[PDB]
Amino acid sequence: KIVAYELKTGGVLLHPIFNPASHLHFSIKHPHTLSWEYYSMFQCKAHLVMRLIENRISMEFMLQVFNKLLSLASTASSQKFQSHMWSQMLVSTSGFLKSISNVSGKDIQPLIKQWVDQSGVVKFYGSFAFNRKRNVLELEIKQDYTSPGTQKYVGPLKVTVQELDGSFNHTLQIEENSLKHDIPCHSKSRRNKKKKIPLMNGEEVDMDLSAMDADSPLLWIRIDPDMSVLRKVEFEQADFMWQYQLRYERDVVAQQESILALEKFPTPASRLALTDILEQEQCFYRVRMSACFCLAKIANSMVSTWTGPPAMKSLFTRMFCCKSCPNIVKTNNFMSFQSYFLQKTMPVAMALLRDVHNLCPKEVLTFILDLIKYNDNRKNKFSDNYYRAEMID
Amino acid sequence: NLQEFLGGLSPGVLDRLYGHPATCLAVFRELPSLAKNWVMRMLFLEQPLPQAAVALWVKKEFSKAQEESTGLLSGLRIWHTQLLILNPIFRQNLRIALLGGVPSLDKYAEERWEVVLHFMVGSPSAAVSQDLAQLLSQAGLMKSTEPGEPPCITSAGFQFLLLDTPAQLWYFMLQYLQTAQSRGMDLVEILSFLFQLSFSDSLLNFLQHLREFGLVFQRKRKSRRYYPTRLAINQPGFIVVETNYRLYAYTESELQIALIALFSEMLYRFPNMVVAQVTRESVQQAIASGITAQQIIHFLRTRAHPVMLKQTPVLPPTITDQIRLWELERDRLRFTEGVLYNQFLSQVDFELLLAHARELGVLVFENSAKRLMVVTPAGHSDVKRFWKRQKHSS
Repeated sequence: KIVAYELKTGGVLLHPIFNPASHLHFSIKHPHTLSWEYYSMFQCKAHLVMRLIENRISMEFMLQVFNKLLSLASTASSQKFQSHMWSQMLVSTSGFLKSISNVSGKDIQPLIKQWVDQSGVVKFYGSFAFNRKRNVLELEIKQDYTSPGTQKYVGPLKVTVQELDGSFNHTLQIEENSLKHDIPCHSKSRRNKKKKIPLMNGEEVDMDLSAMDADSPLLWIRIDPDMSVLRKVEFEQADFMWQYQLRYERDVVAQQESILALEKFPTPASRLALTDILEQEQCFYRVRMSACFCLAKIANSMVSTWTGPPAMKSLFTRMFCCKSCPNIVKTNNFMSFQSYFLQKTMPVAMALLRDVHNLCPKEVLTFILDLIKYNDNRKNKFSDNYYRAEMID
Repeated sequence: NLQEFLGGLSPGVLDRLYGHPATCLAVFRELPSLAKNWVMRMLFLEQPLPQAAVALWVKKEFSKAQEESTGLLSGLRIWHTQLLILNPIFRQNLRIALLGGVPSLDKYAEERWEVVLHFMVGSPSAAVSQDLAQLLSQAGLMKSTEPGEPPCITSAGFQFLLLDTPAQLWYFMLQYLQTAQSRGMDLVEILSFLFQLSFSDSLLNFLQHLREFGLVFQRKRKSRRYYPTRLAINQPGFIVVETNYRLYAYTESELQIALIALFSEMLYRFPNMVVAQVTRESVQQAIASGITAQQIIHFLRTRAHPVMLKQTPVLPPTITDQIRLWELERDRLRFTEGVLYNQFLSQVDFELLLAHARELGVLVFENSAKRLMVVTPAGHSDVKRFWKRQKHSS
């Protein structure tokens, strides 16, 4: 939301100094002259910058800062002196930074100078190349700092590389003149023997390594995984790396960004990846709800190649319909709250299917109308208004 | 073949090459079967005729002969559709060609070719001729790299050596013509003389080279008249092969003994016989030098003593199979120049890039499973631009 708004119009400036922001058509000196979208993005950027301050100075020290502010205010709140002490209930920026420096011993003045006083987000364009001879991974990260909403980042940058030997984090120093970052790569001895490949968490899984390159061990790369800067990343992986990142990652933002990047690769391996995500309980439900729409877009792009039925129809009849009647939907029992959301989002994406004539097929429209006719809600303890409203959608 | 040589020519050189004296007859004799008949038919016609007649003028059976003859003579451009009348110049020359307008020599040719082959091989005693040496060096079968030291023999040299005399001489003359064009000698004038044989400064030099090769011999202190030898127009065996890789060759000329020693170990040399052994060492030595088992087998078969001709096959299966297996035992490294890309993103997009390097001729190896295309540095400035254009198209 904030990178869309700041690249759209100028930027949000937390803590201006009194104009400080002249790129935008109102004055930021008073709350009653702000646009309402600017007020909403102001609150949004403020809580993300506080998450960044928690990233630099750990969460227990952050809660100690907040407790110190509240305790000064509550010793202030019981005095009777007319504001000799009632102004300890008012916080400022300098007092907040001083309380942070009191509890931690680190000051955050570079982070405050970059993300508060400066009003911009950063844009990262990354592309890699694997050097087989020296066994290194040559990243190439360049910033677009000449757009109207952007600024230049010179700090450190975390990158997480999943190779066959596991998941390794690397810190890159991205100075102004930097372009190529050579990080080292590990072995490929988990392709010699079939062993399980260890993940970002402690677990390990069986991966189908037939799509991987023979010479490179690395399975996927993620630039800034923890969202530790206010950034927009445009990484150029290969399509099998996006499919491996969709399947076997233990991070929902990486599964979402792989869904978002698989729309450019309409190959049938990506259809298999999104269909395996859709069938998979123990995936987070908002990833499967995105995989519905991604599968609809991919299915629209590979018409005159699609083999069987329309997308997600057989999957809907496998998950939510009767075993004896495929075209009759099961009676509504909405007590699971994840297959309820997936059931009410799957025909909405299924209706975006189009034939070679650019008209929605009469197999999906008939399916949606049979979902509407055979709807029986006399048996669940929950209402049907959102599911029926999504059927109209 | 001569058909290949003449097919590899332009119309402008072809019509000029169709000289009055002989060319119209020498090229006629090339016509394998039927095109002779059609040439005779429409030798007397001044009016072109429709192609359908020629098409239907051969029965349904054996039509492939009709199409192949028509294609061959279309390549030779003997006629033109003109809408199939023959070329007027060829018609006139052919009408003028059709009722219009030694024992010591063969030995000389044999001896001259034998001494030429002796020089080709590392024979201490051989005929000396700087022009012949440089001609053989530039023919592609010899490389010197050091004028002071005598030139060595390249890999193609051994293969050329093991060929039979007819094909050997024919290929040598083909290379002679190809290098004649490079050195600037007119190709048509020299070529017409070869055709005239089977019935200027450049002419004198060419005849001198032919005499050095032994095809012709003036015999009169280099007079205008010449008496071509048998080889100019265009024998029993002596080797006996045992089942224990033993060769008994009734050879008196050192050339045959040298040729056998090229791929066999010599044991004894009698006045009218020589004993050699075909061992792994000798055979693999020849293979490394460049020969392949096919040349050795063909050489032994062609120089097969009459005693072993009765048995079928002439060459024992054990010897032939052993030679072939010995050659197979060796498989060898290669050399090329290339550059490789990576991170090709979409699959259907990588298939379009494969056709760019294949049409230009800079593609070496492709990989659709990993997306891995090797591009030679000679055309690197053209593939990258195409890739950039594709990226721009998105």
